[PDB]
Amino acid sequence: MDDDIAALVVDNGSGMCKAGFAGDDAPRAVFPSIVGRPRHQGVMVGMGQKDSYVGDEAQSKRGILTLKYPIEHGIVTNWDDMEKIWHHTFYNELRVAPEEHPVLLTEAPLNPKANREKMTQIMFETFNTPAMYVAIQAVLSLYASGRTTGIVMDSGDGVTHTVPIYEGYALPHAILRLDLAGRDLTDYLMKILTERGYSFTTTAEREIVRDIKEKLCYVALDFEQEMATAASSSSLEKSYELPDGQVITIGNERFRCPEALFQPSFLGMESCGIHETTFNSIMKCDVDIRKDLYANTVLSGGTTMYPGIADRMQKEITALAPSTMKIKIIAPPERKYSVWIGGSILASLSTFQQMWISKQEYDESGPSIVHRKCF
Amino acid sequence: ALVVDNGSGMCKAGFAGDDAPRAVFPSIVGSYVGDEAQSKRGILTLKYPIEHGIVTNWDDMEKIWHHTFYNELRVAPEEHPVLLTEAPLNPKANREKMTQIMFETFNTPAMYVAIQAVLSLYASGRTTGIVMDSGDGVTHTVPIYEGYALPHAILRLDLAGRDLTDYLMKILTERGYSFTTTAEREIVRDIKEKLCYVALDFEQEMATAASSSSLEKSYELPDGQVITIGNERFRCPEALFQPSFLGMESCGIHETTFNSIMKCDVDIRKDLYANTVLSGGTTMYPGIADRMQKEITALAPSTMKIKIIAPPERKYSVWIGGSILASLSTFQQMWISKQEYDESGPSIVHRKCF
Amino acid sequence: QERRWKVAAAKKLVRTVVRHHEEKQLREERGKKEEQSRLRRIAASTAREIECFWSNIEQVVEIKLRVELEEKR
Repeated sequence: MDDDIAALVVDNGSGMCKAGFAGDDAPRAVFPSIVGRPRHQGVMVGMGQKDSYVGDEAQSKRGILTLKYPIEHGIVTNWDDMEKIWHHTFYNELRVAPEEHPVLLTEAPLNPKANREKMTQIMFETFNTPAMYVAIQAVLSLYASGRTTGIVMDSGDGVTHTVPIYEGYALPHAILRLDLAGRDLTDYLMKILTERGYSFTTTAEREIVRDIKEKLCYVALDFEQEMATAASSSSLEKSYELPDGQVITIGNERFRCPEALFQPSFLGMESCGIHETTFNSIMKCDVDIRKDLYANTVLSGGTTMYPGIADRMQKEITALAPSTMKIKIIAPPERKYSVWIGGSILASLSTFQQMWISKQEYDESGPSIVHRKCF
Repeated sequence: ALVVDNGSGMCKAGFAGDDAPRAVFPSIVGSYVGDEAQSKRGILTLKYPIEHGIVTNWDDMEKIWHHTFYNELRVAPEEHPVLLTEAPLNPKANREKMTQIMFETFNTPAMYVAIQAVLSLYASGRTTGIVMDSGDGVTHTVPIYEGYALPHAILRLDLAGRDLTDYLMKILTERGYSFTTTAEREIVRDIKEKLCYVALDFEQEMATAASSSSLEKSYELPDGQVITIGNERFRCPEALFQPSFLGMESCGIHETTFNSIMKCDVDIRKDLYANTVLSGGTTMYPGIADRMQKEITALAPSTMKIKIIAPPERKYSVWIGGSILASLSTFQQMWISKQEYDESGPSIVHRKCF
Repeated sequence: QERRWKVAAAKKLVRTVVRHHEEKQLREERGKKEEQSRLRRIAASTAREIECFWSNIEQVVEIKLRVELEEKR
């Protein structure tokens, strides 16, 4: 289609949302597409009360506003929220008509077909778009890395999944859903910190702790080395004073949390770990292809920016898999933007308009044709 | 091609190749027919041409078939073949009367007559088996070997849904709720079809009902009044297995099935035990298949392998088998033609149909 | 002879009926497996195009780096 028209790319991730235009090697402006509402309505009357707050309006007053994920476990809770988000993005943030530019939506794996028919009908009736195509986030994330063979071990902010793909052959039967992700372990960290006497209730404090973890905490390649360093040295250990004047001392939690990411035995409950889930997912595939899947293990995801993660994955693969076979791990800095890059390259295709569902095809075949064409 | 299953209570009519009937209506006549007769019963007195699977008034049956063609299906019968069904052990003159009526009154180009149990066997996809066909007016057990019904082994039981509805009326009146009129009969029939079930162990279920309210369920009348049903949920279907509740000196459906099996040759009984298929609207109660499995296992040798076949669509198995049969290419040679009738008479149906 | 014809015709009718039942199962299982195979093909077509594009950008990157950065920019 026409090169001058840039198809809209919106990827509503768990912890973030990315927007941009085709032809760019990275997103331009990144803002989370999440809605933060007051705990009780009517408290803030007189300051311009609004039914919903999206973007900078919710981010600025985050300290007294609860953060809520509209998508929980890849399930939609209130369609009006994403209707409002799409309207605000098109008409205010971007100031473009969705009817004039194509729009590409992304869905989580194992989505029920009822929800697919529902959002198909929604944006075909309300917005009157000319075409619709849907692509899974994980497969685009793997393809943007630059290899079509491997397994995606993406531990999201709210949900964990393992998507084994063999030379473009996605395996929905092999995709495993696990309710053990960063949310549960972060809640556990906050719970033990509160039990320790350090209280953290405001969402601004939560984001401050998250930023401190992202910028300072690093994955422990060797637990005993960390114990020896902590017992012998205190250079790596620091005390941080919050902006509000509170004094807090952070001890072993800084490197116990990354240990909790890969070893959930700290909680003391008998449940399968994320590495065990990925191992079981790999076992479901054919025995012969396990060699080349291990040889092309790719790390990607919208919540994998933990420093030192690649060395830990190398250690775990060396411990589990045989060492006689070569292992290479490719973790680009823009692995978080891999799904965005996938959407961007798919948006810049003139030959792919045949794969796009035309308005004639949709009107003839109903919303269910999206289940046939889109994966 | 048309398939018309004019059973005891309800007439199912439709086209061959379809997966279910297009028209279902009561087999009654006042000149009004079906729902028109049932709604307008204050004007004309009602009549059943079929009594226990056997036609007893052909002038009314002509009216029923005329309603089936020209009102329900809305087709000219002279342009379609018509597959009809008859109860087992039908008198041979009734076949002749049916053929005469079809060819002379309605001017069909071709027709056929089939046994209902054999059509149920076709619907269940079996070559050999025994069919327990329990309708609204009569119950039969028909052993079939390689598609051939064995007439000497067929047994008739004069027990069906109408008797169960009357017994439900009786026991509900014993509880206290009065149901006497034909208007109340449809209400009690709805209660039967909605709430009744077959208990796996009758005595233990009765003790549970006596000692607790776990089995009770409420029902709402069309008047808005609300009642409660207790052990009547499973006392009424139990009359199939214990006809003495109805004051009948007869064996149950399980014993009838076993006896009909034992009237057959010893070689084929293993196939009949393993392909006992249930058919008819009276077999639609929950739990009946497991109860029949238990009861026939109690009677049969331990070496035999009992299997009860109860499809969810078993209230239209006869019509489904007719639709299957009439659509086959191999069957098209088996139609009775108009010329064959004109040259041979009504006795052609005995030549061609089995 | 009428008895023998009746039993033979009944046998043939049941055999054709069960064959009709079985052919529907074979048809539906082959159809859904063909649907899954077409899913397997169309899903991997996108990966095929993406890896061909990646080969293309790798090739043009190499040829651009050649000739000493293309006469040094």
